[PDB]
Amino acid sequence: VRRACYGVLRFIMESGAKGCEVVVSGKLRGQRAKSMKFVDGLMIHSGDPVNYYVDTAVRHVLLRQGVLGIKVKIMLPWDPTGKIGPKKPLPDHVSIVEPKDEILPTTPISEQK
Amino acid sequence: DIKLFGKWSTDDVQINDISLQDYIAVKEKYAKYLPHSAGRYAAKRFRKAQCPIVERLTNSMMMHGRNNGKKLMTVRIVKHAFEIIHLLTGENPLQVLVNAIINSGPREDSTRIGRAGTVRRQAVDVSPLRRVNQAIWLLCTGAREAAFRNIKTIAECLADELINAAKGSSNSYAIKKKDELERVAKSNR
Amino acid sequence: RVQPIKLARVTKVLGRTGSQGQCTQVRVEFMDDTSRSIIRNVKGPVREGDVLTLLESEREARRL
Amino acid sequence: MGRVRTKTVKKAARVIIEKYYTRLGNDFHTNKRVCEEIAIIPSKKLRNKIAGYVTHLMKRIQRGPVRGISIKLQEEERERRDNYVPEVSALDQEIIEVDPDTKEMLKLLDFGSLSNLQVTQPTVGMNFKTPRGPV
RNA sequence: CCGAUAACGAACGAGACUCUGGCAUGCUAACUAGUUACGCGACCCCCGAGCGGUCGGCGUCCCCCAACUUCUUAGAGGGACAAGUGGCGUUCAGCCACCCGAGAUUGAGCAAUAACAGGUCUGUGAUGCCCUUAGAUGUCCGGGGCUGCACGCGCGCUACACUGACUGGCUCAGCGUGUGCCUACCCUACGCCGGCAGGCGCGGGUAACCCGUUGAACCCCAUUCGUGAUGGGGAUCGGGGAUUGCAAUUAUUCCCCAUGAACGAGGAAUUCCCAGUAAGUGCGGGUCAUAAGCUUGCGUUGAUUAAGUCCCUGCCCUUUGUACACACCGCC
Ligand SMILES: [Mg+2]
Ligand SMILES: [Mg+2]
Repeated sequence: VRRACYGVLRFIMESGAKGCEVVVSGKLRGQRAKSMKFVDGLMIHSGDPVNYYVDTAVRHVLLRQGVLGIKVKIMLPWDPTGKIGPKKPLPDHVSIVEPKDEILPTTPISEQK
Repeated sequence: DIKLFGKWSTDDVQINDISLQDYIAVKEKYAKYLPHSAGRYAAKRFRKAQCPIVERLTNSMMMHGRNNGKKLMTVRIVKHAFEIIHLLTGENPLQVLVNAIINSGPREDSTRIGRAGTVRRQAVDVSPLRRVNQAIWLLCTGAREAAFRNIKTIAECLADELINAAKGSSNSYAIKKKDELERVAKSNR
Repeated sequence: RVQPIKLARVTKVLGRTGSQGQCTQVRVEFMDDTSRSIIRNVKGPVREGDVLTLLESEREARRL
Repeated sequence: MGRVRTKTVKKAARVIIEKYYTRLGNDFHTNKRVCEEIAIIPSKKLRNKIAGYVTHLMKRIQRGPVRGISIKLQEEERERRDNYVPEVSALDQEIIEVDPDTKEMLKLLDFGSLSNLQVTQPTVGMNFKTPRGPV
């Protein structure tokens, strides 16, 4: 599970994602049950924007000892086209366009056009 | 000029002490036709000062669970009590109310947390707004207890309480409670 | 013999006291004589300028 | 109470007052409309907050030099630091007051006996140092 | 957040966000929403009114046979930012008061790291191990029980009355539901019979079209009562009549007539609450063949007190002590 989750985590980051989080919880190793959480990148939890940037899947693995749960959360990258992911920007992201020079320090003239 | 309840002019009443003059609202600006206005008087602090006192008295009569929203019943209670006191004494009903509030407000009280002698430890003079707040609460409770199990109606029990308070005769429940508060504070100076 | 009841005016409100906040220390100036200004503690809603009555002048004073 | 402006509203405000100082002003409404063509702000409650703090800086930047930069202020920081060179230098004193010991030291350097140097009467009492302890 | 700064650059949480409430006589529209106008009527008038007053009576998308969107609905937008003024502040971050403003803090939803031997194997064709598996711990059918009562506790309902009860008259809501895959069971207008619960025919609605202008309660206005366990209170119990169902006894529920018990504001203690809030008051949804003292929402009437504190119960940060680490319900 330690190696399998890392491979899943690396695939998600390579495919292009702001963040990911896999939590495989169950009767790993002995009878006592534990949860292993692999997280990297940005991963929001609260507010509305969770609905249109994160993708959550919960699966059950029926191993011999019992059931070993799987929870995967992937934060999708913002895309203007929006095919790969969300189209709305994150609500708190303010992006400022870069202005040009627009100096004009010289004498005033009239251009007859 | 505004004739509260269509009579009983407000431009003749007067407050005998400047301590309570600015938290009683019977004058021309706070003179209303009727003691009923959803004016948002509890939004902030010292907004209940500019609330007319007849409205303040009306808002305090609706108590003891049975009567928590019944303002129309209370308005007629104030209306009937005011008619009685003018008929039973002969002066302006508002004037009796202001005298009742002035005479019933406990000038000092006692409060603390340390090991109290009888009730409270340290004698503390009250604020002019607590004076009016206690005065209205004491008159209403006096009229309430006086009419809980007797044929005498609320209007008459409210009428005599304001009349007795406007004079001070050890007969009003309000002044009896006021004198008791003074004694405890005085004994606990 | 008894000191007569009088009237004093609040120049400033020092702050809450009593360890439950029920009492506010205030600076009362006597209207009979502006020079005599004493510090008292009062209960209930208070603001600058209002006049409160004093059953007796000098009881207690303390800095917070 | 409770109207502190978060980083985002403040952090965005500073960027648009250095990118676009000239266009902006001291009006909440004129600035709140420039912030509609100069930035892609997701929320309306965010631009008005951003526009609001911009005025606080634009009102303040007209007087003091806030940490947000500005070319017209920076050129004067340059002009005052790099010029106002006094026509007469401060280090060209006509007469140089000289302690006896310094004149002795300058004598050893063999640069003593300069006319501009004027010896001063030595101080007496050796009353330097401060009284020790409190009091 | 501002600032100092062996830290610099970041991440989550908070905030932003989503929904809702409050304002838009500004835009888009509405015979499944209306209003004004006009024309018919019906009445009261009559002095004589006459562009009189009332009508939830009827028409003008029964398309040529009114307009308009104020009111209703719902979309796009705007609006509030501590924006403006004064004061305080290192005059920074911000705080206080006020003008203009619908609004100068509307309520919720989401909600971090780490953890609990917290609850659920009685939600699942989620599941490991164990147990049973034909005289079954599977499954079905009949009956009973889950209600059983010397007693203790918890959540609530009804009250103790006259700020009331009763009888009549008057007059105002808003959420929201409504005929079923299996699946049998919908919401009901109107007419008639009956005293009531109900019964019988005729319709409307898969719904802004029908229930429905949801004629709700409290409240309001008049009547009787008159400080008594009284016309308060309606527990207990007897007889009778209906509805649901295959079945009502251990009373399903409802109605009618009788009995009228404690209870006269409740010890020590203890809960919840800051504005359309508490509380009074009813109405929908869920459960539902039958049903609400429950719960989830909704409207209606509408306050007292306070703009504070760490006193009690706890929480957060820093410093400190420690023989504690299952962590003071510790150790000894
Ligand atoms: Mg949030
Ligand atoms: Mg009776």
